[PDB]
Amino acid sequence: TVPVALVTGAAKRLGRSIAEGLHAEGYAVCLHYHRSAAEANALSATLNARRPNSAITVQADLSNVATAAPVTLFTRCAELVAACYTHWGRCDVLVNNASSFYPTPLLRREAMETATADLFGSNAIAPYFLIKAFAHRVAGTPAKHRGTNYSIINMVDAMTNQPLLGYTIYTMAKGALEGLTRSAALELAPLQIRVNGVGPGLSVLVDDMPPAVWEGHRSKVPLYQRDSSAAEVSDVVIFLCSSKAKYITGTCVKVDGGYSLTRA
Amino acid sequence: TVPVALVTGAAKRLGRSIAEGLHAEGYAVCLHYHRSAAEANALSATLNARRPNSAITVQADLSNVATAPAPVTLFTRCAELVAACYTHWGRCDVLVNNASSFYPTPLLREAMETATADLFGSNAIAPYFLIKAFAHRVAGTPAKHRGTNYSIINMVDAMTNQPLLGYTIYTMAKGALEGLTRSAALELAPLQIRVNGVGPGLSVLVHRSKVPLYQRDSSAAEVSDVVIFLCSSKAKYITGTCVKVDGGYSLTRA
Amino acid sequence: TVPVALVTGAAKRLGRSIAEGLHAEGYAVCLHYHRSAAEANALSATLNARRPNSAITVQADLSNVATAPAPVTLFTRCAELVAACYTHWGRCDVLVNNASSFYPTPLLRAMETATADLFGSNAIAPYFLIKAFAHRVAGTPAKHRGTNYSIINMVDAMTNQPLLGYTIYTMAKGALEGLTRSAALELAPLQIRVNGVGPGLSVLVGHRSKVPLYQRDSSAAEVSDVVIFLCSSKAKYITGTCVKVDGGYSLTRA
Amino acid sequence: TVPVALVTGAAKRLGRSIAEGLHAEGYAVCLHYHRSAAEANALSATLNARRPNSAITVQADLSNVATAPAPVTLFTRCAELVAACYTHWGRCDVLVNNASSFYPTPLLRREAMETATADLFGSNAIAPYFLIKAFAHRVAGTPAKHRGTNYSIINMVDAMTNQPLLGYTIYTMAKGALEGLTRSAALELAPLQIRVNGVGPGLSVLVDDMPPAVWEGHRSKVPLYQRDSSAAEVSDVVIFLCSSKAKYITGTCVKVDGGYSLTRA
Ligand SMILES: NC(=O)C1=CN([C@@H]2O[C@H](COP(=O)(O)OP(=O)(O)OC[C@H]3O[C@@H](n4cnc5c(N)ncnc54)[C@H](OP(=O)(O)O)[C@@H]3O)[C@@H](O)[C@H]2O)C=CC1
Ligand SMILES: NC(=O)C1=CN([C@@H]2O[C@H](COP(=O)(O)OP(=O)(O)OC[C@H]3O[C@@H](n4cnc5c(N)ncnc54)[C@H](OP(=O)(O)O)[C@@H]3O)[C@@H](O)[C@H]2O)C=CC1
Ligand SMILES: NC(=O)C1=CN([C@@H]2O[C@H](COP(=O)(O)OP(=O)(O)OC[C@H]3O[C@@H](n4cnc5c(N)ncnc54)[C@H](OP(=O)(O)O)[C@@H]3O)[C@@H](O)[C@H]2O)C=CC1
Ligand SMILES: NC(=O)C1=CN([C@@H]2O[C@H](COP(=O)(O)OP(=O)(O)OC[C@H]3O[C@@H](n4cnc5c(N)ncnc54)[C@H](OP(=O)(O)O)[C@@H]3O)[C@@H](O)[C@H]2O)C=CC1
Ligand SMILES: O=C1C[C@H](c2cccc(O)c2)Oc2ccc(O)cc21
Ligand SMILES: O=C1C[C@H](c2cccc(O)c2)Oc2ccc(O)cc21
Repeated sequence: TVPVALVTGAAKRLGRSIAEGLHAEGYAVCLHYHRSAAEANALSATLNARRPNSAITVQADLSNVATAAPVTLFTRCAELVAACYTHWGRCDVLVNNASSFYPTPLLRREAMETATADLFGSNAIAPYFLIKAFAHRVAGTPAKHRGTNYSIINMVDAMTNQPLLGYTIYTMAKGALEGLTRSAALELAPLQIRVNGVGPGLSVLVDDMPPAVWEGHRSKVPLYQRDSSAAEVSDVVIFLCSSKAKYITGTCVKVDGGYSLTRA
Repeated sequence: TVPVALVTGAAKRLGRSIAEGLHAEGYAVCLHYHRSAAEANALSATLNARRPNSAITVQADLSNVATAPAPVTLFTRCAELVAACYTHWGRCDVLVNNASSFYPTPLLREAMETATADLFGSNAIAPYFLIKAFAHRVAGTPAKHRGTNYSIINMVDAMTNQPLLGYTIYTMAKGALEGLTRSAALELAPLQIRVNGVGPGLSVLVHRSKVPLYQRDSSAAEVSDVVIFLCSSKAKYITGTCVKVDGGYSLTRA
Repeated sequence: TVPVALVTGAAKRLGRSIAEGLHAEGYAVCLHYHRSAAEANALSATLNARRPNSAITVQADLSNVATAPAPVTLFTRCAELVAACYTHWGRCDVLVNNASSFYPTPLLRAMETATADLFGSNAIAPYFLIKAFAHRVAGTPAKHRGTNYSIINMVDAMTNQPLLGYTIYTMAKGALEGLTRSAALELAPLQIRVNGVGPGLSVLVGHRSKVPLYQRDSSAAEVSDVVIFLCSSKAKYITGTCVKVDGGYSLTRA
Repeated sequence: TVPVALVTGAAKRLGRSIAEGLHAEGYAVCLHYHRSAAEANALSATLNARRPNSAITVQADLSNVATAPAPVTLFTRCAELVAACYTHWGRCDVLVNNASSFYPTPLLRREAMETATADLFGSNAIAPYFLIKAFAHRVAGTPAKHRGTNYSIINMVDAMTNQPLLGYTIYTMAKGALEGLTRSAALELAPLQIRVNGVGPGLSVLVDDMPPAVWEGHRSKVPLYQRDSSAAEVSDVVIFLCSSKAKYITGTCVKVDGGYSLTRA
């Protein structure tokens, strides 16, 4: 009876805020996490206190590596979607929010091979496997039992067309996610599964450098001269998931305060 | 108090849907029309019946020509539209450049100078002047009296990168409008005036089967709700961007 | 047999360099100018001293206004520019829309002049010129047509990251981008290719140090070689595309 | 001073045409191949007979998998391709990322699924990344006074992936990463004067393994000429972007598609 959202990397920051925004609209939310077990369970607790049985947590490394028979990434992704159907009997919304982000400079061991798998798995390959698994489930549901508003959001990046110096794999991974948005929107249109991108510029900018540098980097955003709040992104995601957005598919909405209109 | 929306080409179809959407959020709406006085006045009557003094109508040709009363330029008519809002309600918070002529200007086989003025005016030049007048008024308001949510929406087209055969001047003017959205967003950022695009693909046709999502054109609400969302405070960090509302039509190839 | 190129704003800088490059490939070149009569003529003389009957000059204001004889409209002026190629050499194979005014049209604190000047030269004159060029080609019987028709529109690599205060200009280049796409689709049956070239910083008169490649603006040749390549028979499958020549400048962000 | 070009998937079609067009301009060419040994060796023989010792061949699976010797990583096989150029001719001026696998990965109906991902993503995106890395390291490790004057990297992307081909998601995704690679490497390698550009074909030398009406149906949709392109119609563009006349063009994509991307259903 109640719609279901699967949110990857739901524990903190934009993931938490998306999970909360959907929750506030009456979704039950499956809270995916990798490292951040404590933050995910705290968030689950808060949502379940607000509305009983409105949240669960599931752990998964979305790197394109086999784990713990070794278990593939595809399996782990299928298992994420399956947790939604096991617990609540449905999965209506998928938000591919989880994402690794760190330098892979082109100009100078097993940190190389783990980087590619981590940055590609989380940003691109796992989203592919998630969308596929989400779609198989919809396909397998008799039409009379289908949800009436299936929506998938990929968090891409407003700024990867002006690439961040030294972040090539990340930039390529987000490039791939963009492709996913356009290819899945096309192929899944027959099943009325909408697929769209949301692309933050500077959002909840990590405070881990001198204040002058942090204030320097925010002040470049033309609108407000700051990085966004998490809700300023997440509200956009909740709007794209809503029935008022039911004719939107295959598009990317930039949420960047005009940062992409800038030049050096 | 009550925020105000100026919606051009408000009388019918998407413009009417946008004016209705905005009015449902609590906006007073100034309903611009050109030829559709009957339809624009009936819409005003409906909205004023729902909420007293919540709509007005104003007439202007948005073509890039002079009109008689010294002849009146496009720029002056555009300033007078924005002014009409200020005169009547003391504010103009939202501007929706919706009015648009759309007809063939083929490259292959006099009043081709009519097309230029008409297609280029409504779609690109009048929006530029409207944005300019809009911004002047905000800049002219002492900061402590300014609203908190200035929003300009340009109605562009999802399909203009895959041009409609024979619609060159229309296609060009949409390309001009997209440039207006980016340049205005950047220059108006310091006054907190957001500027975004909404591109319909196929909407309320008066080829439907080619749209990946649903194999139909959209309702007017399917577009105008997106407009309303972009104007709301939840969309306050969005500027300079363009939202396609095309059911995936731009993903297709012949 | 000798093909003909018409180059707008051919007197100096990129226009000159494109005209030279075309000429170097053996084109007869029609050198359009507005105010630079001395430089156009001096260029013509050099190219005529190299090969007789290989260069002419034609004056035209490309602003979207009427001029002195009924008055002469921009359409007539554009058609006559193309007629000059046919009158003198019996053909027009290549059109380069290079002429371009460029100056501030600020949104925040003569408006008619900016509008006519920046839109005409950048967008409407290219439209009329493309239309005249194409009409000629269509009116030539098939057996007598050239085998390599090329239109190049000079656009701007940086207009997605707009220059602050230059709205009408940025809109006009966006209109020209749309002209590239719409004309390439419509003119493909007559095998008229239409492409853009987007210079970034070129032959400046301190943004230069920000260009990732070489930390300088380009030379004129650095751009015009691209234009020559796109007109060559090696580029015969390219149409409706835009080539940035900007040393990676459009890759940057504040 | 004979400049050198590495061309991945050089044995046939567009790769071979690119390897020829570079050879014709005076390049020594290292012709990479995977399963097409015989075609590659044939083309090498042809170009060596025009100009002795101006072609070699190297074999590598560019799939993102470890191979038969410790196992050998994709990263290593990629470094080894750029190495072959230095070992044999002392330089590598031009890299063309052309190798590409292309087949469907439908979202709608499983050692097939693993192998597709590693192959499609390896060939179209991750191999180019490592090739670029290796090519740049060499340039960085060459003392400035000995560096060539015209380094150029071309990635063969696709004019049409913004209008995706139904059922080819991993391919489309890989091409999207490859576009990212162009933009990112152009910016980062700009200080070494290493230009990085994309060339995006539309319908080029279209394989005829459907009924004639299907082939002719496809081709007829191309606005310019109502045909697919020759290999040369793409490779000439590659050659131009590598030439010294293109020395200010970096981080850009050139579509070679006869207007196909302008169309709508
Ligand atoms: N903040 C910003 O300005 C920008 C954000 N974005 C994008 O928006 C989205 C949300 O942004 P933000 O909240 O800042 O993202 P974060 O960087 O905070 O990452 C969110 C989560 O992704 C999860 N994650 C990372 N790697 C893996 C992995 N290998 N497997 C599983 N989970 C993983 C982490 O989970 P856990 O903590 O449980 O380990 C982390 O909490 C991301 O996709 C990001 O790329 C894009 C541009 C700018
Ligand atoms: N519907 C669709 O499928 C699509 C729509 N769009 C865009 O969406 C917007 C709204 O679409 P739609 O509702 O179909 O538009 P319409 O074609 O119905 O036009 C809306 C109004 O614009 C006004 N108008 C036209 N020319 C002039 C002029 N010279 N001066 C002043 N007003 C003028 C007319 O007002 P009046 O009746 O008062 O004279 C008209 O009712 C437009 O900007 C359009 O470009 C884009 C792509 C597809
Ligand atoms: N150089 C650069 O950095 C950049 C250039 N570009 C584009 O590249 C092209 C060439 O650049 P560049 O050589 O610098 O151009 P210029 O600014 O030097 O101008 C070129 C010529 O345009 C002609 N022109 C201007 N206005 C009119 C008018 N109303 N009617 C007729 N002709 C007119 C002038 O002719 P006359 O002198 O005879 O009066 C002028 O010499 C242009 O389209 C430009 O917008 C784009 C981005 C950057
Ligand atoms: N032709 C067209 O219409 C289009 C082409 N393109 C792009 O242009 C480029 C060239 O096109 P085209 O000539 O048709 O290419 P092909 O599809 O013929 O493939 C090119 C070569 O790539 C090699 N290859 C494939 N998978 C691998 C792998 N895992 N490892 C190593 N090598 C591999 C093959 O080498 P071998 O034979 O040695 O095994 C093959 O000969 C490609 O990158 C393609 O994606 C893009 C859009 C349309
Ligand atoms: O009525 C339409 C549909 C029309 C349309 C019709 C058919 C195909 C297509 O891409 C677009 O687009 C319009 C553009 C501007 C406008 O003011 C009205 C319309
Ligand atoms: O001379 C220039 C440089 C100039 C310029 C200067 C500085 C930044 C930038 O993006 C562009 O751009 C032009 C645009 C049109 C034109 O006719 C000439 C120029």
